[PDB]
Amino acid sequence: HHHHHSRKTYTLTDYLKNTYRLKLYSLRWISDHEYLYKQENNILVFNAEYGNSSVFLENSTFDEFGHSINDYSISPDGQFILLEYNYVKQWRHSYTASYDIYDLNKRQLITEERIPNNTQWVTWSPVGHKLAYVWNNDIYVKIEPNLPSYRITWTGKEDIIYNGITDWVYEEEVFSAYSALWWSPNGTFLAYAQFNDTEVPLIEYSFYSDESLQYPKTVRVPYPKAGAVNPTVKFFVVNTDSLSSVTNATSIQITAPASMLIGDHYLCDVTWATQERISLQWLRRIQNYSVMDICDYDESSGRWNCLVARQHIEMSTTGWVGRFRPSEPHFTLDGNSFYKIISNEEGYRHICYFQIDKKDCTFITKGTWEVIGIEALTSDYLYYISNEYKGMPGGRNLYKIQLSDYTKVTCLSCELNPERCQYYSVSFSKEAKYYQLRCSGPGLPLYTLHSSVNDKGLRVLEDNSALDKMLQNVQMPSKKLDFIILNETKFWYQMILPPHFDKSKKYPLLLDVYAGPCSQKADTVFRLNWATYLASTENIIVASFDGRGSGYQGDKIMHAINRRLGTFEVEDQIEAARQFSKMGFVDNKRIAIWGWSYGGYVTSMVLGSGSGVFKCGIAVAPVSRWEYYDSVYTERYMGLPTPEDNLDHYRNSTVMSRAENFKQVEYLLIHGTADDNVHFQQSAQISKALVDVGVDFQAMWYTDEDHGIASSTAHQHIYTHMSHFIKQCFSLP
Amino acid sequence: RKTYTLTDYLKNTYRLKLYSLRWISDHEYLYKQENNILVFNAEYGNSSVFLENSTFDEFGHSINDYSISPDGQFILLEYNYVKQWRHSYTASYDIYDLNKRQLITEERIPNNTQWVTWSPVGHKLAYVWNNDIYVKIEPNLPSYRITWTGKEDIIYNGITDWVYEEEVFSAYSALWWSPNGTFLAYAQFNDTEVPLIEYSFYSDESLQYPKTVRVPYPKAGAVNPTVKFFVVNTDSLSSVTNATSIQITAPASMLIGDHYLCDVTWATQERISLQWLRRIQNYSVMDICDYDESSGRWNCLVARQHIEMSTTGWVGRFRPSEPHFTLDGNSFYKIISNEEGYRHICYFQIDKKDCTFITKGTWEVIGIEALTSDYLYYISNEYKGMPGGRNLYKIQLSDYTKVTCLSCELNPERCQYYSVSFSKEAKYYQLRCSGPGLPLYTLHSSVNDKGLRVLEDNSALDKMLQNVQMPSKKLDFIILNETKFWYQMILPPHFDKSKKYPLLLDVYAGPCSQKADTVFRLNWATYLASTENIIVASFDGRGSGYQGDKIMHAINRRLGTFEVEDQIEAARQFSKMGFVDNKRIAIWGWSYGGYVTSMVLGSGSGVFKCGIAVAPVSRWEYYDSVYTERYMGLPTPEDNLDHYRNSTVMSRAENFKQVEYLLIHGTADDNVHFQQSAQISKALVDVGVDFQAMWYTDEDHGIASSTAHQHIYTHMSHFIKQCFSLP
Ligand SMILES: *[C@@H]1O[C@H](CO)[C@@H](O[C@@H]2O[C@H](CO)[C@@H](O)[C@H](O)[C@H]2NC(C)=O)[C@H](O)[C@H]1NC(C)=O
Ligand SMILES: Cn1c(=O)cc(N2CCC[C@@H](N)C2)n(Cc2ccccc2C#N)c1=O
Ligand SMILES: Cn1c(=O)cc(N2CCC[C@@H](N)C2)n(Cc2ccccc2C#N)c1=O
Repeated sequence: HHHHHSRKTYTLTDYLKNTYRLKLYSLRWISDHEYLYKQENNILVFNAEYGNSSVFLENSTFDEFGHSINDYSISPDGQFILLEYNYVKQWRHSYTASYDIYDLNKRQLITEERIPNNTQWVTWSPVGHKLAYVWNNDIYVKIEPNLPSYRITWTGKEDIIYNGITDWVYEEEVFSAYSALWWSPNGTFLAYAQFNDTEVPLIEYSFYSDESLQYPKTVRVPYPKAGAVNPTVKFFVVNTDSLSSVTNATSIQITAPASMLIGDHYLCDVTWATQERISLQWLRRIQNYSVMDICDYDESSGRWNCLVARQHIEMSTTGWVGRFRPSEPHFTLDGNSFYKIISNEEGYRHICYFQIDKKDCTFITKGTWEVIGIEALTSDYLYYISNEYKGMPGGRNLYKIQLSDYTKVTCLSCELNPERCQYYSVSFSKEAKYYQLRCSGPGLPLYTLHSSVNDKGLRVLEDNSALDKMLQNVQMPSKKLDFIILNETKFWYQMILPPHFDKSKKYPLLLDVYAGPCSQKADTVFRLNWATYLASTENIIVASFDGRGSGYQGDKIMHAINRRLGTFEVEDQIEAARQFSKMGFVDNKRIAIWGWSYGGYVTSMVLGSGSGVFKCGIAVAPVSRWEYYDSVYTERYMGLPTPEDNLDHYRNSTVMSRAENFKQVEYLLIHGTADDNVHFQQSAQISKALVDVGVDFQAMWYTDEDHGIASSTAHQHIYTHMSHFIKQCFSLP
Repeated sequence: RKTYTLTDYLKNTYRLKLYSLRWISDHEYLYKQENNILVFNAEYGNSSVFLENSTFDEFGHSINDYSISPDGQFILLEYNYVKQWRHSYTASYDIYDLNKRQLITEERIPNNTQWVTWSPVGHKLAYVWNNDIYVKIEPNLPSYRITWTGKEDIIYNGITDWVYEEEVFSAYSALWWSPNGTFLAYAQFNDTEVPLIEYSFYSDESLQYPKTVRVPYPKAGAVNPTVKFFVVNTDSLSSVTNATSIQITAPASMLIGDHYLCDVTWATQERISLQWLRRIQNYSVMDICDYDESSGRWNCLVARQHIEMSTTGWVGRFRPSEPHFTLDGNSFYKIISNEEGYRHICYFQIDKKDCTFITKGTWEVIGIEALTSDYLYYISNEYKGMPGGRNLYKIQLSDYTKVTCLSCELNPERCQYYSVSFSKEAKYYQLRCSGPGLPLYTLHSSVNDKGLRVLEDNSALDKMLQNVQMPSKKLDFIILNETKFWYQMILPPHFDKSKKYPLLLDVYAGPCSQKADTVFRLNWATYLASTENIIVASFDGRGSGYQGDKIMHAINRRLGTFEVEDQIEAARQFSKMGFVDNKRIAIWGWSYGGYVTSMVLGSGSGVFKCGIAVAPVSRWEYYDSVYTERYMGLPTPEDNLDHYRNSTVMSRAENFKQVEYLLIHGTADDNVHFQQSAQISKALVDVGVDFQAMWYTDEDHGIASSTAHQHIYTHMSHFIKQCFSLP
């Protein structure tokens, strides 16, 4: 006699075997009215207005191909499909692959002049079917799919010269992409960055590979640690229409402004404005100063000209520029002005409207909230995501502002489903006539289609009802999203609360931490994760706290840890736990902390703080000292580890110096051996320091795993392993 | 009423006193009385301060070690010691003139010297620096450069490369002076095509970017170093012309393929013996090479080659034994296995193939220790048929049936494990008894074999151990298939056989291993037995040594089979003993023992709850050629590839679901590469096995840093205690 009461919990196996699956609705806009979607491996084309679909491309087309196709890409004109196979992952975004081109009209594979194996990047022009690809660090262009390539660059050299692709740090920390190729709107010009790593030092580490490898391999990666010599960058633009088979291509260099060339600098943004106008943003190595160049194409010269009167300066007195880099501009059609997120006089990030020839911009939004991103720009409206609604920094809604009247702002997503939907992102059609809304929480994910004409809902794309159905009799956790006042400042936290939560009880608590610069761990997003299992099955509250340094709440909070990582952010996680225990439903004796990456650093710094608050903790791929980590991320917040700059705090903020204090806690330290991002080195130095003061701890290396510890088997193993560690620390049987 | 704690073991609360002497002549030896160096008269037992503590107060450096020249005119002082591999290191050197009481300051031994050796008589000095050999006739005079080919990681003159150091000579030096020092013989190793093991070295926290260590290291079936052998006449060295080094080429039977130089032994002033081993180590040849005056060359008569081979295994225990030549060098004695497969002393004439065995029986000679004109002195395990006992015997050369046990009856209850140190001409010997009681060091005179005196009786420790509840040791055998197999147990204090104790099986089980013996040890096992009331057992199964080839060769070509099964069976036999908790049996080992532990835990026997593998081999292709191939042959389709593939711990990953595993490894292990454990962990992850792990940053095979040593044992103790439900 169960009486249909929910007696199921969300278990670890549920998480690891993916029993309860979030359905997505992933589309690709090809026009201003149609999109593509995979139904049952068939590519269906969808008419956005009527909802009717036809099979665009059947799954039973490339079976004869003889290869497993990883992905595809259709040319803007709908005439060719790029088939991506032999995918081999490199870093977070980089990979190599083989490519074939299928003629969608002739219905045949192109067999002449095929894109080579081991291609590093491939991209169609934004219109028609021109191809640019990078192979062996050089850029090639095909005007037609079956025609010989034109080689654009002749200088590419493995690990040294990168043409059209980023090196390690630029991929990870600047562009969040491997691509460094930018086609102009109508595909006339192909702009590209060239990176130079000649004197960048190499991180070297063992890769053991399949057990059949007799001798381990040494992987060597140009990787600049804090203060080390950085890659240099050049920028070019080539006219693809004046290419020739008898003469080499002329790439016109756009040099960085003089303000940048006087020291180490970065290219931090490339954005085409018009057919013949490009904007470049450059960044000083000390990342409080950036210059946007705006460069026009001179017809008679065939060259590019950045008038110093169109240079725009963005700088910060309180910190670095932008959230992680200076924001991207959104140009009006004539390219004579643009909209950009910058922080205002109060430190809040808002949309500023700039004329191309004017220093002072006007802010079109304002308030004690922040604009997250500019999503679309038409001649009448600008569409943007912000956390204004209900003054919740961890919410996200789409708004549109009338360009001719800034007092006329409408929220497009706010009232659609207020209880289920408080975290939206958006996908606009080619000229913003339609948009897909994607709501991520706090309810189950919800994908809907809309016409921007009168903002009416067209249809529900995915409502996750099959999962809703599965979860009916599961004892699921809830989320509490709220704030505490500390030094008259709101600080947000979330708690994943076990089912049938009772404030009379004392629960064990796991502090799930990131706490890196511009991090946000308290939000309205619905997640099915390890925290879900721990609350649902193990009755642990999993809490996260956004303290000083956290993002989306202004620079006063964000810039608070400037030049000072390993301080207030660490301090606020500890204080959070004090506050959490003070709420009366937390077991003071069973409070734990864990994090990955920056969160691993904070976990390690907290556990070594001597606070006495935390019983135990798990650091996964943590930073241990800032000199070990990459220059662009680290120097953004820390400056240079030189005696003239910030070496003292580089030295004061290592986890190693806190080793003695680990005698008070139970510690699990986890690192993948092939971690190219935070090097295994970092945890190897933690372990050695812990051994040297005689502190016992738990450790787990993951052979050949990288920063993600993302292999199917390793993912399952680490979470199983951490689960045992937490259950044991909490005396859970 | 106190027990022997982990801290006791870790902090060496209870020391075993040694009596380390180094003989200086046929009746004098040096002893390091703490700060001082004393010369002791072996005759009278009296001492004078040979070298004071504050003599080198003004030195300004920390002296690692000293070394007196044979004639006693000069002392070599060693400092700036930097360990390399197990035997190899670098050091700075000064020579101190004992006749004058001052440091030599001209033509000094360079910094970063790889090896130094005095000639056997007088004060000539040979040394190796930047892989080349230099000789100093006088300590203050310019050194003569012998070799000009030395090159880091590539050409090694007078020093060994990684594999020869670890697996062949158990030493860094490859320099051999003739008895009166006229000739300097040396080997030359060439690692040109030997592939490099590469691993990360993290170093001090201040190192921004890790270093890649790269070491020429042949894994099983890879390209080996090649070896050449040379002899130089140090008496006719010129300061004008280059030294002429006369090559002795390996025999024709060795030059046919890959081979090793495995032994160098001078017979006389002008006769050197060389032993060479084929890469397939079941065939070796001794060369007897004579100096020719009219030639200036060395001649090795083919009719003087002595072959030593094996049909059931490899040659020697770990390598063919060394010959002990008579004074004229026309005959020699060496240990070889007889027709029953037992290792015994055979007497050879230089010019004939047949030798005569001078010892016989179902026990083995461990080593020849000295030969005089009238007696041959050897150590063996004949006494009471105990392969784990060790005694010194003398065989009357004029009559082989006249064998006297010199140590058997000295203190039969306290002392069953002897080693010995004879004086220059064997006039005296020091006996070292390692157990079963507290170690006892005694001086004797060989003319009448009487005891001169007790040197160190370890009474200071005895008085301390009075207060502690100390564990006992049982050494005994079980019968498996009509064969004795020996085991030892470290039993908790006040052992009650009506009580059930958790058991930990301490394993080595490598070929020629012996873990059951009469030696007194203060170790981790001592603490586990004394404080934790855990029985710690070791078992010598098939593959184990000192019991003949039938047992030792049992695992030939078949590593990870019979010696794995025998540890399992031993544990089954220990459970049938009635005082063992069959719910709490664990297994652990280091190196080969890590391999066997892992193999046992992945066997699916169900016998073991848990275990710890420290720096284990995981598959034989990852380990060095010399050791691995000795037993496994080559990992090729036409040799032993199939068993190489069959004998991995990775292939057993699925069975680790039944046990609790701790896998431990130093990241800078040049010997058993971290790779080996990294492959185990990956295989366990791939089948969804949860286990426990620990890397030791920058630690090598020994995991021997004071702090790492303490951390590993503390970590293992918590693991065993948790496995055993011990609070
Ligand atoms: C061995 O090493 C030490 C240190 O490198 C040498 O001593 C130094 O010699 C240099 C010569 O350039 C002087 O500048 C220093 O005054 C010396 N410093 C120390 C620490 O003593 C030494 O000379 C080297 N060679 C030998 C054979 O002694
Ligand atoms: C938890 N988390 C994340 O989820 C994502 C992060 N980032 C933020 C910066 C851009 C990328 N490198 C990803 N970071 C920043 C970071 C700090 C220190 C060491 C490693 C990383 C990384 N990847 C991060 O900490
Ligand atoms: C326990 N133990 C020892 O105590 C000594 C060992 N040896 C025996 C052979 C000569 C040296 N390499 C030392 N070996 C052999 C060995 C087998 C497999 C992997 C590593 C080693 C090592 N050092 C050994 O296992």
